[PDB]
Amino acid sequence: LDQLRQEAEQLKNQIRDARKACADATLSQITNNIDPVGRIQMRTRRTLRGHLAKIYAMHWGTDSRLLVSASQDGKLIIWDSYTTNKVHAIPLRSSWVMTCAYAPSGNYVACGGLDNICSIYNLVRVSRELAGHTGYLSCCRFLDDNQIVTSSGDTTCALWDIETGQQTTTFTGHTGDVMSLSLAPDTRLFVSGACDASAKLWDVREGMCRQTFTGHESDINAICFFPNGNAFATGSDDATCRLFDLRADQELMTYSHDNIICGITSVSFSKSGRLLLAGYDDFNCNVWDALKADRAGVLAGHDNRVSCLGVTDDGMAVATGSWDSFLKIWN
Amino acid sequence: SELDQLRQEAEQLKNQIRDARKACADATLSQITNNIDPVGRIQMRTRRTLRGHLAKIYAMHWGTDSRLLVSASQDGKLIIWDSYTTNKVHAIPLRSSWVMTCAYAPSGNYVACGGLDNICSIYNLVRVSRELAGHTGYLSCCRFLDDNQIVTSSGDTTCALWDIETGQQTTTFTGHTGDVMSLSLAPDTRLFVSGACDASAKLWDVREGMCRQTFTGHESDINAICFFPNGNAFATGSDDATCRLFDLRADQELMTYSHDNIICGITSVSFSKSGRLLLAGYDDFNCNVWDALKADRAGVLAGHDNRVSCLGVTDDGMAVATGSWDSFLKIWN
Amino acid sequence: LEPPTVVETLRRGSKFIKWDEETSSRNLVTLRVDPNGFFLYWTGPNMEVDTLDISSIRDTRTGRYARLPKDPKIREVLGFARLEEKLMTVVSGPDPVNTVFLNFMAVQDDTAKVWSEELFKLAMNILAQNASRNTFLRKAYTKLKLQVNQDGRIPVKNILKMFSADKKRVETALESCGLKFNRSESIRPDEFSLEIFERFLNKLCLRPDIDKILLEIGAKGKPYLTLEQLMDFINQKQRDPRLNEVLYPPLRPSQARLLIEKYEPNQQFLERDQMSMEGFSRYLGGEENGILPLEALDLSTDMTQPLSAYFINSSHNTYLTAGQLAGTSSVEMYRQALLWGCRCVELDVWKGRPPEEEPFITHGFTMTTEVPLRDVLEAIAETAFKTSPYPVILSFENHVDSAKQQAKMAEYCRSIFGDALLIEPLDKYPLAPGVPLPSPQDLMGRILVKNKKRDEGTASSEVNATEEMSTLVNYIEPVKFKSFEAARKRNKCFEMSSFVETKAMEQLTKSPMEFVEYNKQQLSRIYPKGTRVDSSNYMPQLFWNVGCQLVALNFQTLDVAMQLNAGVFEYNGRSGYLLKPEFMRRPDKSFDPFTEVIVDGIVANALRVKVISGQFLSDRKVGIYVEVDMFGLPVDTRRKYRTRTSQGNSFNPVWDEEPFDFPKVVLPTLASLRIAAFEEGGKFVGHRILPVSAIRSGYHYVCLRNEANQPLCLPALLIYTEASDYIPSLMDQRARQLAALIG
Amino acid sequence: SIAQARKLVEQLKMEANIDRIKVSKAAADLMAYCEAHAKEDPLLTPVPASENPFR
Amino acid sequence: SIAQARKLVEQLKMEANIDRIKVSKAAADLMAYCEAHAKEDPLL
Ligand SMILES: [Ca+2]
Repeated sequence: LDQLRQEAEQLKNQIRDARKACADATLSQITNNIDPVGRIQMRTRRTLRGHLAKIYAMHWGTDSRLLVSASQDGKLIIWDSYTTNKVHAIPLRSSWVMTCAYAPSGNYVACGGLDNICSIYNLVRVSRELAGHTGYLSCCRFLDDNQIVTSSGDTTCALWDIETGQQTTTFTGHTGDVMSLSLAPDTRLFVSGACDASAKLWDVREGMCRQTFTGHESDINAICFFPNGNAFATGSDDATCRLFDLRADQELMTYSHDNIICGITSVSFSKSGRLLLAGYDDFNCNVWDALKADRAGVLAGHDNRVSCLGVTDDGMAVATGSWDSFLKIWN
Repeated sequence: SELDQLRQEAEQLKNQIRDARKACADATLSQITNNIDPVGRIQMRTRRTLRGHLAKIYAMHWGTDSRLLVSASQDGKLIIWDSYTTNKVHAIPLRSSWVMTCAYAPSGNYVACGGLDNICSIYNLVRVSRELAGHTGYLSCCRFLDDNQIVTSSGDTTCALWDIETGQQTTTFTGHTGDVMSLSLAPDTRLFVSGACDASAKLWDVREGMCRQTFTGHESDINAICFFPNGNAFATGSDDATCRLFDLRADQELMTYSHDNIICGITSVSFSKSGRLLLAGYDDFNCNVWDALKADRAGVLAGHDNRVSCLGVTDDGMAVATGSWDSFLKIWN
Repeated sequence: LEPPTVVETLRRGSKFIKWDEETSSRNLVTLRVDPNGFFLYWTGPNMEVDTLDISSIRDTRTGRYARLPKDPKIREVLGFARLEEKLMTVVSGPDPVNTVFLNFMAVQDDTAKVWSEELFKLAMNILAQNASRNTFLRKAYTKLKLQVNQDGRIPVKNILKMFSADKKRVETALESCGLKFNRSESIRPDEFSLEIFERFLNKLCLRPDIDKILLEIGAKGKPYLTLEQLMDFINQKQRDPRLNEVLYPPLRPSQARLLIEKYEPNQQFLERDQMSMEGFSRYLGGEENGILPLEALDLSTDMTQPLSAYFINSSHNTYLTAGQLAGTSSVEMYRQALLWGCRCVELDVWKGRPPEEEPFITHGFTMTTEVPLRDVLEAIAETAFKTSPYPVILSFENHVDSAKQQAKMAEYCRSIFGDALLIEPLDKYPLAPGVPLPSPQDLMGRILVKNKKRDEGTASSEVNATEEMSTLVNYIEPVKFKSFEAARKRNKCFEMSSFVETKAMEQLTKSPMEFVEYNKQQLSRIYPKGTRVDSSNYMPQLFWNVGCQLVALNFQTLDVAMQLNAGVFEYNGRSGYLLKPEFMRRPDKSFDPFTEVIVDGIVANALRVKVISGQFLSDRKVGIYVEVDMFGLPVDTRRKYRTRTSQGNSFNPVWDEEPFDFPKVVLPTLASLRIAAFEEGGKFVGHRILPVSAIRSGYHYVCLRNEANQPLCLPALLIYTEASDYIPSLMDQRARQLAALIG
Repeated sequence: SIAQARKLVEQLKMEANIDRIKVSKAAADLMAYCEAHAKEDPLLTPVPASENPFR
Repeated sequence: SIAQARKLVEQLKMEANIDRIKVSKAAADLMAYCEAHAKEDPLL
């Protein structure tokens, strides 16, 4: 029985020494020719109000105009980020929501929460009801108008089919609560973070884990993508954003600072990739420079824990939503 | 049967020494001076009370300018006082609270320190200038020879002379058996004395770096030792409540300043400027002025609550300042 | 006995729903327990961490016993068959009357049974209540470290609020160790360690009362103590001479080397076998320098003696929460009495209404509130053997006269209690004249019924027994009291008698030497008189001298008589069964309970207690005194003692005054010392009840519990006890001896 | 516990035999992307306030 | 511990050959030092 653990240890030692031999340079050293960015000032322009309880998640429309905001009081308001007009107010039959999504087209909106089922709407009425998770729902992302991928707290991810309500591929291979997941911009292979301090990279075709990533010491609350689909930034609960590589299977940069002790909630990259944004428990949001590992600004307007943060598709605005039932659109 | 010859050669030379001592023993200081006048009633008064520390006070030292004084506390915070207008002109925090000594420069620029962390942290008049490491025991007392030399006394039975710029043990003084507790420099700044725990003070020369006159006599520790102002005598306050007075030119013990009604040990001795009064502080919260030429008490300085752990006269005799274990420091005149 | 361990599911955490009934609020928190087993912390609704002290948790109940929501909004939110198997309520409070409910519904299956069981196993530990001074000083550190603010930092209002006596010394001792010391600032929790906390505690208050201890043993000029100077401190001052020197041997130097290696930070003295002045101040609060040994606090008693040879915890009219005349009867006090260590509760049953036959429980003719009998029997069957598996004695006070309800309550007690009832006598002890009662070892986990078989208030005018309710009463059968010379001739040990206090104080003074002989075979029970309408308490030490087992006391009021009753039953595993001394359970060896001289057969003792000093005793600048009472036989009772009031000079006051001298105690195995610290002005601070037969001698730390025997965190006292063996008109003569014990 | 003990040694084996380009080349491509696409990134560059959709 | 007895008697032999100034003249020098310096002590 122990010989299996010995050959597994030798097999992962072949990952260890190949990581060491592939670590020949350092991105903290290559960027020393690059001139810094310095001061970046963002300001509140649209304060979307109208909720009653704490906001748990949000997602931007594909045309960067409408955004859905899932609050704890059983409500999915779909706003207009240009004129501040509540286009819809969707009442769900469950109080505890954790996630909400939007469509690549712009007609479907998913949700989910503690009731273990992913309610898909239509733009209103529930169209489909997706049951089959043994634990609660954490985060859900559409692929197209017919497919969704969900991440549950019973140590798995699932890939559904909307028209038939059947789980196509069930990604298992974790051993902790999958708290967040993020999708590639071309929607071919996605990532998933857990409460094991280990990100994984899954694919939607073969259903297998191709790469694994370690490094943290706590849960992983947020993952985004570099906008070309080659890197990702696992924001965690020990105040350390990182940056990884899909090719070298190695961590590249770490965004750590004293006077930042609180764990973090939601990260997001920029449209180019020079910036990074994170949301902290100390009610603030610190723009990190993605190459020189220094701050560039402070988005401090919130009065409670910044629970969700999202950047548009044309890169113009960011939108934050915290536990004080308010959303703020910075520009 | 070879070590018995070395042991008998050891003890027979002790016998040859102790016969040469009683060969010089002719009289005593009281029998010689017994027609001199007494001193009388020396009634003193607390001039200032320098509050400001937060723990016990283990050592102090007077400046050579007779105006300022340093006082090493136990929270890890030296304070340099201005004894005329009571203002704390300096307040230096440390890296280790357990501090057993301090010092002051003859120039007036370098204040040393020490304690349980084996090192002597020479400061500048503020920041750490050096960290003199190399001892393997606690650092009991350390004194300034000049602006370039310092001499320590550590609890690994060794004294040492150091170099303040390179930080190396220049000359090393070895030959004790118990922990070295106190130390004092002569006025010609060329020889000191080392009162270790095993009832024995020795006489070291700083240039040849080896002992030349070893005294015995007590039955306990030696917690204090301080020179007469001519560089010919001193006084070794001890734990069995016996202050003595030895002589350098005679290599014998002259007086024993014992008493009934007192069984508590000494924590600090000092002579005066005139060499008439042997100010000694006791471990029962009271200081008693001993008349040095008649071995009798002459004044009572009792104003402290806990034990008096450090005492020191100035270099013109205008003041005497006591510091005790109750975070207060009084200047007596 | 086992130290408190926290399993790896409580440290990692679990998700819950903290719901609430009055505010109708709800949140999804994650409960954690720190690895010392000290607190229960969860992130609040605005990121400020809340705590719950785990030594204040009275009970954690799960399943059908947990509280259900009574508001349809919260019921619609939560999901309201087996969904109520994920509920959990944790109760907490200072006293049995005033408790506060914390409601936690789990979001995952199976994380409520373990989360309730492993909190009740942690809240009912012995070594977490009799912890030393070092543990209670590392608890106040964790209370500061876990209560971070919104950023994740130890705030500076907290360290000024915990040590809230003065404010100059706190800010100065913060500035003197390299920390931040303003009024609105914060300290990062990785630069505020345990050593940077204790080096702030040492700069906080000055300790000359340990300097005197070090002067007495010989720490003259060296900054350490040797090996022999510590071994001949322990074996000379910290050794109680009453123990036999063969099976409790003195200290070898190899154990003092282990003590030096454990308690000392400096590495110079650690290799030459020496101990510094900080390694001694860390020894005086050590786990080996305890005021009581760990054999006077666990279940170590001969539990096979008959049931008439034990003091038994008892209560009288348990259902009330206030005075007897205008109170409000509740069912929760049956839980908070049987969990607290009681073993005998009273049921004042009454006759139901012609709407439907249901017996209810209330005080008769007093306009109180009425609770029903079935819920009370449900509560008694719930919280019976959760703390200690020793038999409860249900003392019915029957008042139903209709034959329907007398058969209703005979099936209530047979369907609710089930097999835990005793309906038939045992195989070894039949109900014959001349047999002894069965031991509490042989009645483990049973419930005995006390009811009639075929100035007192409403306990005199009872209702006669029927053939249906009196099938239950076999071993504890109450009769009417004739005389001791009449009860002695019957030789039936399976009866009892129930005296009111005014009628018990007429055979206490008259003939106690027959009274002690009566309490060697049969039981007794004393309830206070009906004129105490404010629910006052008589002293139980009056009737514990003559031998009375079931001395019943009001549990809702906490005066001195209830503090002694709740402190004397903490020992012997909190089981409520304390053994009698040997001359109150032997048949031949009689003695006088009012004697003034020592008795041949009982080894006397002598006790000298000197109050040195004590720390952190208040939260404002006011003086402190200390009362040292002593209860027991009426010649050992001396409550006149009191120290002088200090001036509030520091965090710790020091008292400089003569010892207290208890020169002769006639029966030491029954007496108990009471050290209670007060403020100047009558305010109470803390107290502790220590048995004299097992107290220790030397320089020790007494850790003061509060008014209802729960451990306070910061306050303590340092005392010097010296305990050693002794070296050599009747109704007024016996009623002037009890003038101190009565009040 | 045993089928998982074969699944893990399969999962590490299918991970170990992959192509691992150097961190120098990866950081070179990652650095080359940012200023090549930074001309059309409205977070770093300020906004013409007439064409700003939110002003 | 063989050379320690030689190292002891070396310092003893160095202690032996020194000068022997008498106690009466030493105490007279002490009194002559005190009587010539008792004019500048502000305590006295
Ligand atoms: Ca009653």
